[PDB]
Amino acid sequence: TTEIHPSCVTRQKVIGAGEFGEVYKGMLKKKEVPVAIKTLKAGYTEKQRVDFLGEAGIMGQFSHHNIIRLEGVISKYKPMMIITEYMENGALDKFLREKDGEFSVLQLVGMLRGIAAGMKYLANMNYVHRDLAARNILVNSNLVCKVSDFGLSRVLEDDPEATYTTSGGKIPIRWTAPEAISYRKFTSASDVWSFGIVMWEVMTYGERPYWELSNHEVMKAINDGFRLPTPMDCPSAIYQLMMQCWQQERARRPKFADIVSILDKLIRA
Ligand SMILES: COc1cc2c(Oc3ccc(NC(=O)C4(C(=O)Nc5ccc(F)cc5)CC4)cc3F)ccnc2cc1OCCCN1CCOCC1
Repeated sequence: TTEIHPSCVTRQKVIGAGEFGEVYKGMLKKKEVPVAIKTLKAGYTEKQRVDFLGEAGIMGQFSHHNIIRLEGVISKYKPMMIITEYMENGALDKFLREKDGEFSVLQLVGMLRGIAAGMKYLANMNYVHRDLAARNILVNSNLVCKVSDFGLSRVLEDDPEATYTTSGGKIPIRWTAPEAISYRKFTSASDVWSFGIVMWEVMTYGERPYWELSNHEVMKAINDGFRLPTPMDCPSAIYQLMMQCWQQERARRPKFADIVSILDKLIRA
C-alpha cells in the first residue's frame, strides 16, 4: 500500500462528513489528479486506526476498471488519510434520484454491466462484499459505475462501556440474501442476491427497496415468497434476470460471470 507524501496532496473542500470523520475533494500530484480524501475522526482508538488502515490495504489489493482505485494512504502524519480516485457524480442511489427519468434503458443496463464486472472481479479474488447496494456504487463523469465500500456497516454506536456490542458489522437487511440473514452464510452468491436488489434500485431510479415495509415486514414478505415488483419501463429480460438473482436457493442464482455475459448480449441486441 503506497504511502503518499503529504506534500503531494492538497485538501480543497469538504464534501461529506459524519462520525467516521470527513471526505474531501482534493488534488494529488506529472499533472495533478483530482482525488477523494477520507480522514479519520480525531480521538480514534488504536483499533480504529488499525482498522482504518486495514481497509485501505484491502482496497489496494484490487485493480479493476469498475472498482474504486486507491491512490494511497497517509499513515505517518495526522490527520491520517485514505486517498482514492475521485468520482464526480457521487453515489449511484443519490445520482439516479437526481437524474430521475433522464437515462435510456440501454444506459441503465450499461451501469449494471459495469457493477457486475467489478463484482465478477471481486468474486474471482474470493472477496465477498456483503454490502452491495447502490449507496456503495460510485459514478464518475463518464457515468462509469465502480464498486466501493465506505464502511457504513462497520460504524458502531455502541457505548464504550456497553456489556453487549455489535460483532461482525451490522447487516443491510433489505439487501441481504436470506441464508446470510439467517445463518450468516455470506458468499458471492449472497452478493448476487444483493446485485438483484441493486438492479431494482437502478431500474427504479433509486427507490428504496420495500420502502413501505419495516425490516421485520421485509423479512416476512421475502419468506412468504414476495419479490420486488417490475418497475415501470423495465424490460422483461432485465426483470427475469432480477428474479434469477433472487432465487431462494443460492445454488440456482447466476454467477457474476453469467450476469456480465447476459447483460453484454442484451446490450448488443
Ligand atoms: C461524499 O461525496 C463523495 C465521496 C467520494 C468518495 O468517498 C469515498 C468512497 C469510498 C471510500 N472507500 C473506502 O474508504 C474503502 C473502500 O471502498 N474499500 C473497498 C472495499 C471493497 C471494495 F470492493 C472496494 C473498496 C474502505 C477503504 C472512500 C471515500 F473517500 C470517493 C470518490 N468520490 C467521491 C465523490 C463524492 O462526491 C462527489 C460530488 C457529488 N455531488 C453530487 C451532486 O450533489 C453534490 C455532490
